[PDB]
Amino acid sequence: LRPPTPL
Amino acid sequence: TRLRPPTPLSQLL
Amino acid sequence: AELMQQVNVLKLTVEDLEKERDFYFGKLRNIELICQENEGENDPVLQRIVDILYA
Amino acid sequence: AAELMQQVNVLKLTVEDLEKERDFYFGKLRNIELICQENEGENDPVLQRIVDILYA
Repeated sequence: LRPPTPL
Repeated sequence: TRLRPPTPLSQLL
Repeated sequence: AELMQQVNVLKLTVEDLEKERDFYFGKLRNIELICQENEGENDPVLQRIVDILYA
Repeated sequence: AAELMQQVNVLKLTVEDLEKERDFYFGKLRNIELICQENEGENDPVLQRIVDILYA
């Protein structure tokens, strides 16, 4: 799964 | 479809 | 003085977050379609997945 | 300019909201992935097809 890019 | 549709970008701004 | 930099920076962040959000949602929609095709199967694992989609 | 400041604050709210939505949909995907991993042994090919979508 492509992890959400951290803010 | 019973998925929660994403709120449109026209809205929230 | 006052800076317009913030607006343009935030706008980029908004478009990038929108992309990610639409990317994940699309997959969910794809999965919903696969489950709808296998409604007659009465598969307990699929049922669990279906509940997560609509939670 | 107050208009610009309002626009900034509005965008901030929007960023928070999109982030929430993004994590909300991703969370579902993650939980689905875990369920598929638990059932790797069983011959239920639809789960592999669900898995292929997750990694697409």
